Amino acid sequence: DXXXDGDGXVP
Amino acid sequence: DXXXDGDGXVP
Ligand SMILES: [Ca+2]
Ligand SMILES: [Ca+2]
Ligand SMILES: [Ca+2]
Ligand SMILES: [Cl-]
Ligand SMILES: [Cl-]
Ligand SMILES: [Cl-]
Repeated sequence: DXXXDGDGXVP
Repeated sequence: DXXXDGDGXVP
């Protein structure tokens, strides 16, 4: 995952 | 997104 927001959301 | 499977999941 990317974004530091977990799966999906921000890449 | 990527993967044709919805937000997140498969890239
Ligand atoms: Ca994310
Ligand atoms: Ca997405
Ligand atoms: Ca996906
Ligand atoms: Cl992500
Ligand atoms: Cl993502
Ligand atoms: Cl996709």
